[PDB]
This record gives sequence, structure tokens and C-alpha cells, in this order.
Amino acid sequence: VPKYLKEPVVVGYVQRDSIAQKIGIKPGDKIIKINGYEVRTWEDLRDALIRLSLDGVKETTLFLERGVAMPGAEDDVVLHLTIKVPNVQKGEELGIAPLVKPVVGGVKKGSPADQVGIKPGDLILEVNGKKINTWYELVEEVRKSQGKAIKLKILRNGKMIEKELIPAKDPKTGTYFIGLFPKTE
Amino acid sequence: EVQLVESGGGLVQPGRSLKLSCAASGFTFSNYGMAWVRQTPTKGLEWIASISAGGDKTYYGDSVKGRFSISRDNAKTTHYLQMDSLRSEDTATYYCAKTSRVYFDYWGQGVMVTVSSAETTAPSVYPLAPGTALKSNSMVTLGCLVKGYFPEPVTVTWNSGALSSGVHTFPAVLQSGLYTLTSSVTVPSSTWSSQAVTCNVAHPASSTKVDKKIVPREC
Amino acid sequence: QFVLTQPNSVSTNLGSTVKLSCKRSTGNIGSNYVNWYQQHEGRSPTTMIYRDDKRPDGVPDRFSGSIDRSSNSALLTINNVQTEDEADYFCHSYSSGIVFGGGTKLTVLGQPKSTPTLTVFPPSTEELQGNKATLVCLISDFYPSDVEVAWKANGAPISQGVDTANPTKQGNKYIASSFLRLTAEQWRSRNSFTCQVTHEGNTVEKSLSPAECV
Repeated sequence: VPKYLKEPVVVGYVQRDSIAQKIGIKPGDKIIKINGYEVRTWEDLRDALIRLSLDGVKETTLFLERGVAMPGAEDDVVLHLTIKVPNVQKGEELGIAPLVKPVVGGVKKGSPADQVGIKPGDLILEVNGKKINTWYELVEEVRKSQGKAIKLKILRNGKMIEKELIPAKDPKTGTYFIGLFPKTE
Repeated sequence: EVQLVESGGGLVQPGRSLKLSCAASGFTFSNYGMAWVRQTPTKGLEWIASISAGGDKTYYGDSVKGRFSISRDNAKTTHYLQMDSLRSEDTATYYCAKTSRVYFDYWGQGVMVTVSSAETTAPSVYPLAPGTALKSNSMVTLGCLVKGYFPEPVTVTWNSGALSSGVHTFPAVLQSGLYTLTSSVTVPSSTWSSQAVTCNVAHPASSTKVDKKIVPREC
Repeated sequence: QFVLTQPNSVSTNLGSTVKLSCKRSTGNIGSNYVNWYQQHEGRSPTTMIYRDDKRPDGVPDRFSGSIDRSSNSALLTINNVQTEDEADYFCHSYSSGIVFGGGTKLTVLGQPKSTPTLTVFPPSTEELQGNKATLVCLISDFYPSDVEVAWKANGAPISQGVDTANPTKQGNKYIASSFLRLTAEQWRSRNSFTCQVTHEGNTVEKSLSPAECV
């Protein structure tokens, strides 16, 4: 059971022409229920969809939170989206995926990341004051700075912390690196 | 040391001809009869043609319905099988063999003949390097992906054959009439970081000869 | 003017004695010499026995040939069978024509169990430039040959685009390979892929991910 499957269902990718795409699900959406079944993890979503399919259910009701709620309005009823139940017999899927999140899996010894004490388990929320939701976004933001200082806003054990580091040149590649490995397992 | 070396095979459309040659050494060529025997996955080993030590007499197997003819040239220590009116059922590996009165004592390495109306497709060659990791090993496995070719075979060497230890050419898969294989080599990490490692891929049927240097994956 | 018939397949314990038979369909087995060729996977045949019972220089003396007139059969006997005796064996005779048996594949049971080594590779930059991605899984150094190979995407079974070679012998152990064909977008949209190999009641796996170091 890869750890990423045990996280909340925050959509990172929507496949063009999928059930999800045509019903208007978008990156960022958080799926919390289908028909019924409470959805707390990617595993719950997969299990519910397989059960509905094998049970002969053809359409069902999908509940998602989109974007940040106003203080006090977080518990407000969210109405159904009606989705076709993917045909598991034909290997059809909903069309959503998490993508790897910006969670540090490992730190290279002696790297800038190590020197400034970034740790496995850290979640990077912002890079040079820009919010990021995916590992891909981390990569592109870090790559943009091309040698300049990088400010990272990190979440560690419920506590937001600030880090600043200078990327290091690798003479082997002629490119900069900060020394962060993803968590993919 | 006896050596028998076939050549002249490859891809041919139904109805056309090939001419296989077998070049012999390490024995008195004129002292022994020569032969061709072919092999397929399903039909096994199947005698095709024989010629007497002097060239006087020729014999042909059942399925070669006087479509082929064997001959020899003792001066050149070589014999030939001319193959006309090839059909798809002629697709096989063809071996040359030397005789010793009552058996075939030595066999060549075999040459593949594909009879098909499908045209040759040249492979795409891509480098395979391990994904970047924190932990590294003392030996490393590199590879070359030889993707989407027809027909068999391809050959892969490494550093023009200077790197021969730890080489594995994995048998191809076949999907939608095209073959794919990978060749791998395990080399010391110290060899990889101190000199170039290159696979040399050859696909005779498409006259493809390609070199791919394997370079480390970066960040 | 006759056929030679051999059993397709024969299994024997390491160290034991095995007899491989070759039956002539018509005419007496005794009227023409029978020879025996060994062929290892991907190699040329070599002579094991000639003129019924002659063993060439270089062939171990554990190999012997005989003719059984009562069953109109030739027999290749291998005593104290070794791992390297795994091969196909073809008998051969002639009269007017030249005839081969259909070959027997000999399996040697009870060898040391050997768990597969997996090596996985992600798609190259070059291939992704054409918007394609082939994942490669090499499976080596296993015995016995019997394995099942499966892929997973995001820890879930994936069968679409999977091409897996049957195991083949190199040296004294087997290799196989498996490919997962994806589009660039299929590759990038996943957190990981896993090549899984089941062997002798255990599974061994290795994963690849499009997410790289920064």
C-alpha cells in the first residue's frame, strides 16, 4: 500500500475526455463522498467505485469541496455532482490522480537543503512566495531561480517554518540543485 | 579448430531468392561432404541439402521441392545453398554442417531467413540509465532499449565489443508485428564515471547501425 | 522413409539417471546409425553420441548411447544428471533421406532455488520527446523458470500496454523482460509504477516514479 494512497483525495490531475473531465472536476478539488460511501483516502475512492460498478450501479452522486471556504461556512451543504460509474469490467476509470505532492522524501548530505536543515517529511507550501500543490510545481519554481536564493515555506508537525538556501552548481551537469528527493513509495 | 560461418540470410519477399554461403576452416574442406539443416520453433530440425566431398552428388530434403540447389567451391573452402521460390514456411534458422560419413560432426552458428511480404521496420534505440537515487552501488546496470523493429534479429555490443563481461541481450517481445528487446551491461561504477559506455545496435534487415552513449540521469 | 519420435518433454532429479528415447516408425532401428545432438537455448547443436554409441572427445562419460531392438528405439542415457544438462536433445538417422527426431527438452529438478533480481528503468528523455514512455523491467538470475510478471500503476493492477517475454535460459539460470508502454502523459500522471515478479510463492518488486530530485 503506497503511502500516497492513504492520503485525502485532493485531485492533482484530470484526464482530458474522462468522466471526471466531462463532469467538470478540476485539479485542487477534494472528493469527500461518493453515493453512500465516505471518501477519506484514495483507497476509499477506489474501493467505493469498484463496489458500485460490480453492484450494477450506473450513476451515482459525487461530493467535492472546491477551494478554500469562508470562515464559518466550511460545514455548508455541498450538492451532488452526478457521475457515470466507471465500468471496471472494461478497465474504465474516473480520470483523476493525485500526482506526487511536494513532500520531502530524502535530503542529500552536504546539499544546500541539508545545510539549512530541511528534513524528510517536510511539506513545501510555498517557493519564493508562490503556493505549490505538486512536486512538479516545486521543481519548476526551484528551476526558475537559476542560482538565486530560494525561500521555502514548509509545514513540519503542524508548524509552518521558513527556510532560505542558495542552490549549488553541480559541475558534472552544469545545472543547479538544492538536494531534495521526493517521497514516491 | 573447425569453423563454419554462414552468411547471406535476411528478409526476402515470397517468390524471391537468397544465396547462403558457408566458409569453412580448420580442416581439409575437400575431404568431407557438406550440408544445410534448418530449424523452426514448431517443426524442429529439418535436413535441407547435402553435397558430396568432391561435389559430384547432391541430395535435397522433402520440402525443398527442387527450389534450392547446393554447390561447393573447394578452392575457396566454401559451399552455397541457392534458394529460389521462397515461401513463408521457409522462415527458419539455416545451419551449415560438415559430415563425417554417418553424421554431422560440426555445425555453423546458423543464419536467419525471414520470408514475409511485410517491410522491414528499423528500431528506435534509447539509452537506459538508473533513476537518480541517494544510495549508490559498486556495480551498475546500464541498458539499451531496441524498440519496434522487424524482422529478427538485432545484435547489440557494448563499446564495440570491448565490454563483453556482464552483457545480457534479453530475447525480444513481439507486439503488433514489431519486436522490442533490451540489452543490458553490468559495469563497475568506477568504469562508468571514468569512461564512456556505448551500446552498438545493428539491425541488418534495415541496414540500421546505431551507437548510443549512456549518460547518468541528473536533477 | 521413416520418422523418429521422441517425448516432447522430460523431467529428472539432479544427480539421477535419465533415459531419453527415440523410436523409428518404420524399418529397424538397427539398419542405420543413430546420432544424438544437444542444443542449448540460443546455440548451435553439438554431437553427444555418434554411430549409435560413440562418445566424442570432450563429452562427459555420464553420456552414453544404446539401441533397444525390442522397442525399435535408440536411447541416450545420462547418469548423474547435472544442471548444465538442461538442453534440447535431438536424435538423428537416415537411409535414402536424413531424419531428425522432434527433440526432447530435459528439465533438471531439485536445483538450488534462486530468487529473481529485478532491474527497472524509466523512459529516456529522447523517447519522451516523441511523447512516448516505455518502462523496462529486467528479470534475471532466477531458478526455476516459472514466474508471473505483473505491473502496477499507483499500486493498482495495469495490463494495458504490458508485453512480457517468456523466461529463457542463459548460463544455468533464466532471464525474462517486461515492458509497459505508456504515453508521456500516462507516465507523468502517476506517482509510481511497479514491476512485480512472483516466484516460488514469493513476490519481489521495484518501482519507478516520474518525480525526480531537485
